[PDB]
Amino acid sequence: RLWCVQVKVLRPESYWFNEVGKVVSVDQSGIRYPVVVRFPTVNYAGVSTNNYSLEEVQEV
Amino acid sequence: PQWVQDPLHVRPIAHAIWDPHFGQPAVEAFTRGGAQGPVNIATSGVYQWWYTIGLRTNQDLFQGSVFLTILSG
Amino acid sequence: SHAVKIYDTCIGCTQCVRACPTDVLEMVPWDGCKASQIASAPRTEDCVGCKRCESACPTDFLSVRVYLGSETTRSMGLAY
Amino acid sequence: MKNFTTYLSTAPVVALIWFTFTAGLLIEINRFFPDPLVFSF
Amino acid sequence: WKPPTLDPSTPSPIFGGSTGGLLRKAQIEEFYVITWDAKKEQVFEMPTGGAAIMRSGPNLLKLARKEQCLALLTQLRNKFKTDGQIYRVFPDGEVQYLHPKDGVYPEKVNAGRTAVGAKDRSIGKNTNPVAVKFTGKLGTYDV
Amino acid sequence: MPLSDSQIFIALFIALLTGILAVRLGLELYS
Amino acid sequence: WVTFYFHWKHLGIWQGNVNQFNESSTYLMGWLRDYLWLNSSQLINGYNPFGMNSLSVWAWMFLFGHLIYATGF
Amino acid sequence: SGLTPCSESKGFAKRQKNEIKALTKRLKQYEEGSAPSLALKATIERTEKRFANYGNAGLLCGTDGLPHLISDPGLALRFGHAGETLIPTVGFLYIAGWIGTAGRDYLIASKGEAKPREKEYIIDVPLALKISAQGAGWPFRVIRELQKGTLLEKDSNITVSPR
Amino acid sequence: KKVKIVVDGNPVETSFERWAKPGHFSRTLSKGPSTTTWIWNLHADAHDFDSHTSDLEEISRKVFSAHFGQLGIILIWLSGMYFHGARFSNYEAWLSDPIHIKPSAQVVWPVVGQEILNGDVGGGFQGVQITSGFFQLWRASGITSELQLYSTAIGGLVLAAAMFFAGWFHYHKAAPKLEWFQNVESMLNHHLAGLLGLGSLAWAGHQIHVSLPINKLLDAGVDPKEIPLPHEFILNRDLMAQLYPSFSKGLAPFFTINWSEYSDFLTFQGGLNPVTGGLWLSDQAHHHLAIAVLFLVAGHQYRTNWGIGHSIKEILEAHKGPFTGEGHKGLYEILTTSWHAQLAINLALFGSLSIIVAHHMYSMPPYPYLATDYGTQLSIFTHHTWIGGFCIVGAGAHAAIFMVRDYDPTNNYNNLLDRVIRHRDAIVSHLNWVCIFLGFHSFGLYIHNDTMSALGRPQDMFSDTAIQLQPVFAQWIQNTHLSAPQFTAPNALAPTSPVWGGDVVAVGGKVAAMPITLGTADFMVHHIHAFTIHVTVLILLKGVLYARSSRLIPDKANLGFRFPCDGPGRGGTCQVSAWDHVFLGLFWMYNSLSIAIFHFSWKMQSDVWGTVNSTGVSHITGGNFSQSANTINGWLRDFLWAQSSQVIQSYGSALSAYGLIFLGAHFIWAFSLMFLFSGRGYWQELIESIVWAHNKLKVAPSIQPRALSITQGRAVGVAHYLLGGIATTWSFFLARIIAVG
Ligand SMILES: CC1=C(C/C=C(\C)CCC[C@H](C)CCC[C@H](C)CCCC(C)C)C(=O)c2ccccc2C1=O
Ligand code: SF4
Ligand code: SF4
Ligand code: SF4
Repeated sequence: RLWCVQVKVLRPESYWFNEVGKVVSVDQSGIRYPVVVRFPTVNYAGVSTNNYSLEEVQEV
Repeated sequence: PQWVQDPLHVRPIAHAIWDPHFGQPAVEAFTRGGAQGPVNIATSGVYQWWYTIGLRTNQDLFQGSVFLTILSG
Repeated sequence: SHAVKIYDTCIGCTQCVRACPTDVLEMVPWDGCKASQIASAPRTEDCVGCKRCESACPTDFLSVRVYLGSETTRSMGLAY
Repeated sequence: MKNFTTYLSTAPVVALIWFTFTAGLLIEINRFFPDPLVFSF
Repeated sequence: WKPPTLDPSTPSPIFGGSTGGLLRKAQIEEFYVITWDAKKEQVFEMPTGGAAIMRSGPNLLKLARKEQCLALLTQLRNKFKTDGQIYRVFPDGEVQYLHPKDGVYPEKVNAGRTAVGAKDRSIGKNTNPVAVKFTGKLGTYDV
Repeated sequence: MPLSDSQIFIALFIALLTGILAVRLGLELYS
Repeated sequence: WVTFYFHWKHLGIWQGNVNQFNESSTYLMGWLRDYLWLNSSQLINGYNPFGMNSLSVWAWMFLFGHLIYATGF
Repeated sequence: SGLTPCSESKGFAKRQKNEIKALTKRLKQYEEGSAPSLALKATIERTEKRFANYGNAGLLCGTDGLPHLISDPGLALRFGHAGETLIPTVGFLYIAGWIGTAGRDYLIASKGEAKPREKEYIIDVPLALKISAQGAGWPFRVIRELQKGTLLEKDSNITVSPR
Repeated sequence: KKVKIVVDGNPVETSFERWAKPGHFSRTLSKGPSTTTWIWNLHADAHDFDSHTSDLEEISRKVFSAHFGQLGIILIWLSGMYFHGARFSNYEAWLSDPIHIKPSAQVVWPVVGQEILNGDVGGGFQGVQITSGFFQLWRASGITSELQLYSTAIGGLVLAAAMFFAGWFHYHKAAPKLEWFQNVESMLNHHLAGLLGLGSLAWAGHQIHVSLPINKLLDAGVDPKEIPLPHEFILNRDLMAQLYPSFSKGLAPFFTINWSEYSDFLTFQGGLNPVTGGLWLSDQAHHHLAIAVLFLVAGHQYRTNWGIGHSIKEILEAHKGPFTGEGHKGLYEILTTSWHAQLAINLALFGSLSIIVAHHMYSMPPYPYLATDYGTQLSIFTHHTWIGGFCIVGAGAHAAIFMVRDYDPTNNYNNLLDRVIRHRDAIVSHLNWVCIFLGFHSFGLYIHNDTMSALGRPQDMFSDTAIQLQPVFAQWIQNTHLSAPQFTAPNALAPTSPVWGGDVVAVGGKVAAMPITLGTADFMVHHIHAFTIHVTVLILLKGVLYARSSRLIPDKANLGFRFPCDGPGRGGTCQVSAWDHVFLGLFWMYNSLSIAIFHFSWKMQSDVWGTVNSTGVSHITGGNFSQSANTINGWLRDFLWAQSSQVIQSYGSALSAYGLIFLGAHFIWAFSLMFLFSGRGYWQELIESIVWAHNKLKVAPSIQPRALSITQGRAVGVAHYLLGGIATTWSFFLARIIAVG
């Protein structure tokens, strides 16, 4: 929820499930997936960022 | 019955061959010096099984075949 | 025809619409993402099933999904 | 010289040097001790 | 905005013909027509193979598939900066206007469009296939 | 001892009855 | 692999030459030469320019299976 | 297993005699002191030494006259065949644990750098040589990490697919 | 306008900075890896210069310096071949006895028992028998000592270092500009008159002054140590005139146009030297002199700087007709701006040339004692056939690359290229019908024969003793070429080859060459060749013609030359790219050339090669080609099963390496099928499980492991398939022909 805070992804279909990423930004306009997370590894599409909801990320 | 008499020196026959594409050497080669015409030598081992379970004649095998056709129906 | 569904993880980047070779997809107004737009698939009868849209989608997992279904002349890409 | 030694540190060059050393060690062991089948002396 | 009508008297590009054009499907099932207004006379690549010369002003090309028309329109928009319109023509003479459907290109968000195929969940929230057995549905994405 | 022609005809008739029953089952399974 | 093992070990046992399997199955060239190459001599001579015999149907099916196998590729 | 020692096996001696005979048959076409003659004589000497060493090692020979290895640690220890499989097993396991521990230590050291992927294809050769030399004492460190619980990543920190 | 030297001074700094940065040449790859795909992408894109930059000048400079590097590598390889002949060979002993001594120039070290490969090749020497034919080539050149082979090895390494210097120099110091490379008229003039013409003239000079007298003394029976050195023939004109009396007249007959005085060493004999079984060296000297004059004339065609000459653009633009639209207009701009179109043309012609070379070298053997060295003959035929087929497939590949990348419809309106694209459906459909017809009426003849033979009806077969298919056109051509010295070439003493007819040329009791009669089996196998070549052409031409678009994918050019598919839609679009057409054409070229080399091996073993005794000629397989090559079973038994006995019983001999390579190549071919039959999704999921195991023990790499890409999976599969099959045939051929030859 903070800036540049380690979070653990709880989305099961995510490539980075049970992995730790860095929060880039949290949108405050009430969108469905406001937490932007940067990961040190790429997924199968070569993407390093994904958007998650509040319940899908756990601060670590 | 011929296999029953001599089980160690008779090749068991699967079925007869009727192929109009056969040449004459093909007819004589698949006859194997017998009188039943061109035949296929069985590899399934049904002769040994049927002999072991007590079948002896062609009549017994024919009766079993008729009974199994009735069972299938 | 193939079934194309859009899930609410769409960020409205319009890449799937630009990737589509048969004009199946379009962006409609929305409020669930920052870009204020979501992809929609009103013309799935023209979908060939190439899955260029899924290749273009940046979300993880995909926001646009193509499920291959019953095949027609348009979905088989036949010019004859 | 730093760039040249960095090139020598790349994975295929390091693999070539290491496998040359290992293959040479095995070859010279089998030359000095021909036909080793069992651990017996 | 209103959907444009197809003018069948529109001149065709200068083309010597090819073996890659229309087939029996055009006469009995459907075919497609792309129209565009060229700024100048220039050579473009046919989607069915070969080079054609588009005439200055309006142009009309009949193509077997919608994908061929959209590939040609992508070439026209990217290379010649020319917009175009794509129609579907049926053997009875009925003409269905296709692209751009509301006059705005689909990549640009336009008001008055309604989302179809939208699911109000992430893709991992789809149910199990055992839950849609003997229901007649296409799959877990259909519920 | 070889079979007789009448035995082969009897077997063929029984197999024809079995084939009729097979066609009946195939039609019932189809609809 | 299983049926190759069964057939070669039993072929050596049936021919009275147990040492053929024992001295040639330890290396793969032994398998190739002393099982596939050696035992295909009668099969591929089922028909030749000099004539045919009763193994000609098996030679034809041998080539038939090679052709069907290749078509699948 | 019904085998006989190779030092008293007739097939073993027959094989040595046949191999020496074939090499000597090849030897008689060359003049004495020439390079092929010297090479064939060296091969003959190596053949004799190899057959003598295999006989002296206590190897068991089958009916084919060839040495057969014993790999059960019981039969190897109580009948003097531990140099065939058991001692090679210990040696291989030591070297394999050495290689694996050196690789693991290099990967863990490279994980802490600013560009962890850079060290995987441009090798830190001094670091790799230092870590490689430290792999001799791998069983002590590995067993300690196993007892401490630091050898294994926790299941909560490892990605899995949906079930 | 003006042909001149134009370079740029010091364009690229010579430094090791980019050596330390893999992927530096590529914009995408320079950022470093994230996954293991970057490792393969770096090697796959390393030589695609046109992908690195769009500047044609930089591409041309890279191509020029890479060609210098290739020439340096080739010279290193050649110098090593000459050095191994000088140091590790039995070449001098073979010179003293070329019939009973097998050539060998590879010696193995005694370790792990591998010294058994040093076989008793003869000459008091042990080593690996070689089949490259270097000994016969060196003997034909007049080389009589290891010192002369040492000199060529040292001189080759000096020239190799000069080539590597020139590649560094012409890229880093003085790189020519684009207008220098586009002087195709000057390049053609220099490469015809100066490369080929002066090369042929210089080699005619070597043949006349060195090769002719030394080989004349060798065939006269003189010991090689007693033969004078070549410079003795250069300096002493009387020693030359002792063998060729026209040398006493000097150069006066040449300048007074009394050319017929030189008839003793400039001949038109034809046929083979009966002593050596090779072509007459005087014939070859006259051949190379005539070729030199022809190429020196040919190199004065194109206009460069002195008004006279042809402009290639004018010739191309003037050659148009009523059926062909604008004709050859725009081809000059294609062939001066696209390296890929030039590579396609040159690869096609070079590969065809290699195959023609294989046929002409077997039929008219140009080296002494080459023809009776059956291992060398089989090896060089098979080798040059394979090189030709690979180059032709590459021609198809780079034609497709031109079509995807360098084709411009604006510059090609109603020319030949445009009109070919505009009827590609007709071309492909007609070629498809031709391939189906050829497959039916060639392979079905074999199937008919196999069925007839298996049904006990040999009288219903397609054979010489049955329903006959006589190749009457080829028989007429053979009869015409046999009768050529009578009427249509009266100044030729003999036909060009003994294969047309006539007598048997025997050297040392073995057949050098003999008539090759053609019957029903030859007819059937020649139509098999036609069918397989037509199918390979169909695949490669379909790839070229549909590289940019098709009815399935109208924007295929936007997807590139090399892409896996366009998804499972439209029914499924796997392998639509032109690259995948190259991928399938590799298999079909392998099939075609495998049948070609099998036909060569069986036909020469059955009807040409053998021992000439007092009664006649006893061939290696005793003439069983005409009896059994008309069935698939005949091929499988009498060629494959019978002739592989040498490679499967080669264990324990010097040929045991061929048995090991036979097994390993079967393995490699089988190993290829896992890449070809499978797909990368399975392997990626299996890698996910393995990565989990590595993550558990904290040994997961930072460079993330990925399965190979779909295109890489296909490339690996076809590469291992080709390697396994070709090396299987290689070991089988070499073991068979060394043991029985
Ligand atoms: C087997 C297989 C794989 C799996 C193969 C892979 C991943 C290639 C593995 C190659 C090497 C062995 C991986 C490791 C390379 C390292 C550079 C080696 C380091 C080890 C040291 C000893 C040097 C595919 O990915 C694939 C993809 C598409 C179609 C078919 C297939 C296919 O058949
Ligand atoms: S699968 Fe292809 S045609 Fe269908 S919506 Fe996606 S991109 Fe468009
Ligand atoms: S590509 Fe994906 S995220 Fe972007 S608009 Fe389309 S569905 Fe939404
Ligand atoms: S199977 Fe592979 S190649 Fe074929 S369409 Fe699917 S992804 Fe593409």
